[PDB]
Amino acid sequence: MGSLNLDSIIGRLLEVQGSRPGKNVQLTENEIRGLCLKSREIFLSQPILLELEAPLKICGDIHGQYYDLLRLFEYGGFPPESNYLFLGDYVDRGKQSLETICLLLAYKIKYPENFFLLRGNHECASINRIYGFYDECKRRYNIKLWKTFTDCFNCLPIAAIVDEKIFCCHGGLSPDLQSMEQIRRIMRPTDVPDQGLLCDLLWSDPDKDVQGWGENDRGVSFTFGAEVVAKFLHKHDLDLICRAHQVVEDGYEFFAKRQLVTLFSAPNYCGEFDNAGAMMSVDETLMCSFQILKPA
Amino acid sequence: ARKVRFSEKVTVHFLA
Ligand SMILES: [Mn+2]
Ligand SMILES: [Mn+2]
Repeated sequence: MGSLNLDSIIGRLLEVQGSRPGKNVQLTENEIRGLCLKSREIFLSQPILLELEAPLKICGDIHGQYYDLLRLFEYGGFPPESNYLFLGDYVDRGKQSLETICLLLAYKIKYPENFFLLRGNHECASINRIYGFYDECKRRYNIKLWKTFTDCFNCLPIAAIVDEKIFCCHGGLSPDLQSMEQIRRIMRPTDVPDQGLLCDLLWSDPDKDVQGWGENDRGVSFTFGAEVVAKFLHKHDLDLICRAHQVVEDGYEFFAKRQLVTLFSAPNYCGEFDNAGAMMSVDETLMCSFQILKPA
Repeated sequence: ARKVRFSEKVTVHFLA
């Protein structure tokens, strides 16, 4: 005992759609614990390297901007009308990390074969301790719930391949990534290490000025140039890298002659940027199109 | 033999 009243939880999460943005949904602690526990089971039963098929919609960082998450579903179609892949960074920086991750977990549980969540670098206790999620849990619930989230985040998948052609991850490529089997061998639960394959997948960035690999300004992981992308795509017979992790003005931005695209789905990020958010739709023929969300 | 292609039809969503 007991079951999880998923439909009531989702109904309450969706209730505030159209209300003055910022209006909270305060689930019970056990409801949220239920969401973490049941989704954690689902994450572990599915591969850490997801293998997905189009059509699906792909979204980048949300960062607790819950009403922008709802807008994405509004324009993209609420599950299960459309399949979704999110590229991580659900929490921190925004005002409503809790509503955000809870709706995502809820949909993961309700539609486990049509709804998918990758791990971002903010789905990591050492990071979201600092940038808001801990403070939000502590304020609205307790630190024990925050540790329950950590335990759940530690089981998220870290990459996805869509129809053997699009490689998806939060950050980018790794100098340790030589085979896809190296990703599949990563055991869960796990924290995000300070270095290595898992770290790079959640932390690395493309860089125009770097030929091969370079030092990353974040002080973690690496930057990789257009050449690194071309070699990677050719080696694994892929057409595109789809990642997130960086705020871009129009919500999406191409790199290396459209061989890589960055998606960022949190419009006016932190209230400091004037960026749009974007969502990429991939149809059954792997035609990719962008919906852009201008900030409210 | 499917290949990734990009639509030039971009949809923008505003709030009036
Ligand atoms: Mn982010
Ligand atoms: Mn990130």
